[PDB]
Amino acid sequence: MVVIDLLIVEVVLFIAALLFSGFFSSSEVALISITRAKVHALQSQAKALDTLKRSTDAIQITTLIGSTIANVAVASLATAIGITLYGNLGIAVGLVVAAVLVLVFGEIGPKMYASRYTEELALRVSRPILFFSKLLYPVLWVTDEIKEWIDVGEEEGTIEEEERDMLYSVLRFGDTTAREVMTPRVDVVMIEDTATLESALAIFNETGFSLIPVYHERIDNIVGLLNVKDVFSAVFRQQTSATIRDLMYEPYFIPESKKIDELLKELQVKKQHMAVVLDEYGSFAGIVTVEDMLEELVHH
Amino acid sequence: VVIDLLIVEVVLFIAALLFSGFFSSSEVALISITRAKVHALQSQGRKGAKALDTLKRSTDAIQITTLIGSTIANVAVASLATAIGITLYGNLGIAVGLVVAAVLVLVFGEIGPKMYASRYTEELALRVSRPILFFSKLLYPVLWVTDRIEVVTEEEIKEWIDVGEEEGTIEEEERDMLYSVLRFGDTTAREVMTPRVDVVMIEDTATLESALAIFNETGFSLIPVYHERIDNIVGLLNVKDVFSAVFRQQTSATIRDLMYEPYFIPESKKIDELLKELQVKKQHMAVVLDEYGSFAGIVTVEDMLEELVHH
Repeated sequence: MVVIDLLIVEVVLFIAALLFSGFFSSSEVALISITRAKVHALQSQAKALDTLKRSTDAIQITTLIGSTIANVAVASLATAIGITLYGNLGIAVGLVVAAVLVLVFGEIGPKMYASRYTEELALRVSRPILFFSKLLYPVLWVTDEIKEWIDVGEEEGTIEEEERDMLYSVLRFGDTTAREVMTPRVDVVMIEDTATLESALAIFNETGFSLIPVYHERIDNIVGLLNVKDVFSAVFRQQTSATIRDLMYEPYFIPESKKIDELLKELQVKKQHMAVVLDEYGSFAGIVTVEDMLEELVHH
Repeated sequence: VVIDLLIVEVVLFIAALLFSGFFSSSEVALISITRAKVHALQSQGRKGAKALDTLKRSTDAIQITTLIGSTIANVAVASLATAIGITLYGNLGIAVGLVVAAVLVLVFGEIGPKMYASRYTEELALRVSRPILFFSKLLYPVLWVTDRIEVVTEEEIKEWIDVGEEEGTIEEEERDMLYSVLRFGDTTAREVMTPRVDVVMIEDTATLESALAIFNETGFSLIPVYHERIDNIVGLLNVKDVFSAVFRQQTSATIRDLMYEPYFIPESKKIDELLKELQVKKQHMAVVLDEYGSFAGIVTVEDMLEELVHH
């Protein structure tokens, strides 16, 4: 080695470390700032961005470690370059200059400019941040009664006794879970992802339903939902190669602990109306229709 | 000497790592404390708090003051870890100083101190309120520089439902309950709050004998309390407690002694959340503030259920 050689190796490592911090700091801003619905439309038109968005906090962990390690090195290198140039006072010089640059070009700067060009930057840093996350994945693994309250309201003038019954259901609506209102697996209708469109139409008429699940060689592995309008329109327009895998649309899975009040709001946002349910092990449990949720309100 | 300067850097290293914990832990706790909770602290005779409000008015300043601090502090941790490191392990010490500083700053300077903020967001805020406020005053030039540098369609529900009615996934009979339940969740407190102007309150300095006059004149059972201005709500006063007092007061307790801290909420609190949150607290009224921390109205459980029942 040599003094000049090492210093030039350090300055390029110092220059590269600063540029790496900007990529990590600006990536969080662009990653999180993206609107959820806009991400789905782009995905339909990315796939890694949707993967990282599944765990919003995961993006924060990966980026945090990236920016922190990058900025530590900027100081580490500049203060080695600092002392080999100005002596013990070089740690002060290195601390001053490395501190100024990490803010200007390493954290403050890139965060602001990420909102201006948030579109292109978000997609460009989707894949690499997803690669770093897989590298930083092991560390991430380490991170990992009622009548009393109401009767009082009426006495305080808060509630009117006429509006008591309706209140009761609104409370039982939030407390109710998907496991209670759903339909059990044993009684659910199903069609495999490898079946002729003619057979689905039979199922659609024998049972009469419009959305029948699509399992994948196993009752536990649901891979899509099949609308009857998609099948009836497929056999009519003779498509020599028209399998269920094409017509099925990816479902929206939920846990058994999901409250039905949230489910109903979300389903009408995503233009869907049936939801698939999974258990703690990731198997298949049932299906909740908007009708199933409101059945308790219909029977009072 | 070599040994005495290595002793100066090892303590400054420990200190620099503590600052990054101060800036990092304070950043999490301060932003997460809801502005409705900050309003409660000021009227509570709480330590600091009055400073905690000054910072909450600017959401950028809190992010700049914590970023600038934790950055300079983390650069200092590394600058000192390589200074100590390079003297201990030659030119390989620049590498050890990068590893030790980067693994400690994350664990004990950024990630770890964030954990204490989540569990203790309130007390940490009042303990770090004033400090971050004089850091902002001296970081003023950069802050000015950074400031200079800086769909619920009615038809969608109808079509979406009728599409469901066609699928059989929804029923036509159950349309009303569905159209209403959607409006219930998407309704804010503002839309159901009795406006500030029409609210009847009692100043905390008033007499219990005067409170009774208000309870009878209006007929309400619970009337808010405003410490100095109508913009301010410091508590709610139940008539049942005022009557029991005047009957056997003896000590003549004032409003501040008999009132109770309200449930402050923002104008945006979806009533769907407000109902479950209020009935869990066994409380049925909720004061409603605004972004600037003023007073804007109140919400009772009937208000949230009125439009739904009458519809």
